[PDB]
Amino acid sequence: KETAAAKFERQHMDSSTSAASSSNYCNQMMKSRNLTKDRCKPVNTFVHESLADVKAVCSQKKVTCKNGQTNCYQSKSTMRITDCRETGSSKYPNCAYKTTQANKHIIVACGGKPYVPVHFDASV
Repeated sequence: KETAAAKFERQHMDSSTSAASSSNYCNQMMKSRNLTKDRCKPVNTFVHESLADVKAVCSQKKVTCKNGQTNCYQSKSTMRITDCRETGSSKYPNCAYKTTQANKHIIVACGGKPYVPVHFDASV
């Protein structure tokens, strides 16, 4: 039922908060977004910007993706993001993450019609 675009939103978009304060944001969010249900996703980034702002990135700087494709775009300015990295002591079913907040340019792959982000590639 879930499309590639809805999936990118569930995995990376948090337009509710602007900052990932509380070292427990990742622990909470990785679980609520269903990223720990079948395994502990080792790494994941959440973007604290409006949907409209992240969607606009597909019309910004075209750059190569990490895998070599060329359907990736880099955001004009930095954006508020949260890095979630599994800790050395995390173990499925009890995944545990370290929350890291930063302001970086994000790179995403876009596709479809409407043309929207469908994959989070990297942050620079």
